[PDB]
Amino acid sequence: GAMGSMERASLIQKAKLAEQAERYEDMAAFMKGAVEKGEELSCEERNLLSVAYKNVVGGQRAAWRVLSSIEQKSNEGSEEKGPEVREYREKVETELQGVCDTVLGLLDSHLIKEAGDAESRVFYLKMKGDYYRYLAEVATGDDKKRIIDSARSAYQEAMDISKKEMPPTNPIRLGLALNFSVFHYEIANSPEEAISLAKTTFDEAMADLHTLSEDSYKDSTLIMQLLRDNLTLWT
Amino acid sequence: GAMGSMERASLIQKAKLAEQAERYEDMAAFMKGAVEKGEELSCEERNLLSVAYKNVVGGQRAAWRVLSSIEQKSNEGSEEKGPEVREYREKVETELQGVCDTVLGLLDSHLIKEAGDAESRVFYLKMKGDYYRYLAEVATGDDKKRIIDSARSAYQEAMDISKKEMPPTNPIRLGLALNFSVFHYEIANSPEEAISLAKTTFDEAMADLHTLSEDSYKDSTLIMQLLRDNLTLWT
Amino acid sequence: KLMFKTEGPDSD
Amino acid sequence: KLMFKTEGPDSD
Ligand SMILES: [Ca+2]
Ligand SMILES: [Ca+2]
Ligand SMILES: [Mg+2]
Ligand SMILES: [Mg+2]
Repeated sequence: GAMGSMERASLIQKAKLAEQAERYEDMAAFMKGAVEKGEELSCEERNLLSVAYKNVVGGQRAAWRVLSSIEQKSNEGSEEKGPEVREYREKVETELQGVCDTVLGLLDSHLIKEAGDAESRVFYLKMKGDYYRYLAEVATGDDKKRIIDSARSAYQEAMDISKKEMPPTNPIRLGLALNFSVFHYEIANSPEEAISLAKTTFDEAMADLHTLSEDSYKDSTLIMQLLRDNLTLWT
Repeated sequence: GAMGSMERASLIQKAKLAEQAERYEDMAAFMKGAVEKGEELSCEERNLLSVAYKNVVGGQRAAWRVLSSIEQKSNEGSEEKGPEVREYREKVETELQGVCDTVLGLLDSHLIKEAGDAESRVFYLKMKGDYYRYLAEVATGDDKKRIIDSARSAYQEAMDISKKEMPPTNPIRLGLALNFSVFHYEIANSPEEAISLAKTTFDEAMADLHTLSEDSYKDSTLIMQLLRDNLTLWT
Repeated sequence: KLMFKTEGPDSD
Repeated sequence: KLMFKTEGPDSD
């Protein structure tokens, strides 16, 4: 690993600098190096890992959607333009899959198995669901069903733990429910399940806000608003 | 070259797709491949080349400025934090210099020497000035003066040709004058020269607008407004 | 494509 | 840093 010679603390420090500089590929590489040191990650470090790869894959997903839309238009009275659109869509797709495989590999070797506290285990299982979901967005072949089921299974295990071990306002639990609801709506073709999950999550969080400090209230209501935003689009 | 096996026309087509997808590193790599085919570039192709590398180096410059600012703050009652800020600033700086060297290499081998029409020659010499200017922004050593003079010399040759061969409203001529004026202000420590150049350029363009179609008028006045924006900040 | 809200950086 | 206007993509 290219980061093998750098101190763990230096990798974390540089990840934070990379974030400030909006250098998300660098940030992700630094955080991958930090994970590969073999020690568990603190809450702050988990969030650096997630922010870094979310930004990287987000740029790839947006690019893939642009190219896929052009490719679909080319297959409608449309003039033949050769293999280039498909080729370039495939190039971006392969790079996106590579990033997802990298994240899933870090989770499997060995972040999840060492994560015993609910906050860390739920966080990593949610990430596993997310990156299988991004794989599912581009999957078209004989493994699409297994990719979808891998996302579902990771989200479901995260949900089971979060309901047992975390309050309904916990921001990790809320973000998991938000993402699993989008999985249901967009990936599993289950809009009713998506709506039910988002509504129940929102309502149970609402009922628990009274227990929170001002700062926790702000954290939780921010994510609740995202649930509401989706419900408004879906109903 | 990794693009050596791809058709010139396919590289151009993919550069345009990459632009639509906001994949500017890909766009630049495709356009580098197209240049390396050895044929001259059309006006549209020159603009693809410029847009691609401008976006790449622009992200690097913005990141470098963030890191340089943090580094300068660390050298003021500031707590020692080790070599990491300097190291990461140097990493970004080296990558930025590499992109500038790549562009300058394409210009020297062999875009400039084959460019005989004013529109192409001025375009490439302006680019040469720009990328030496970006090198100058980060230069601190014994070659800074020579880097600055290389930018100046390229801009000056472009100016001489543009004044002889192009009308004062020509958008290439206007963008050259705009950038050379910023060179004077920010790089050469010559704010009066910057102001004089911007004012004369603006006024001579104003006097020639009456010769233009509606569409050319729009093209020219857009760049004139940038000259005005700078003059407003400088005076 | 219309993207629904998911957690964290809206980076796409 | 305050960046002045230069030609083309304001990409920084
Ligand atoms: Ca160590
Ligand atoms: Ca050929
Ligand atoms: Mg608990
Ligand atoms: Mg002429």
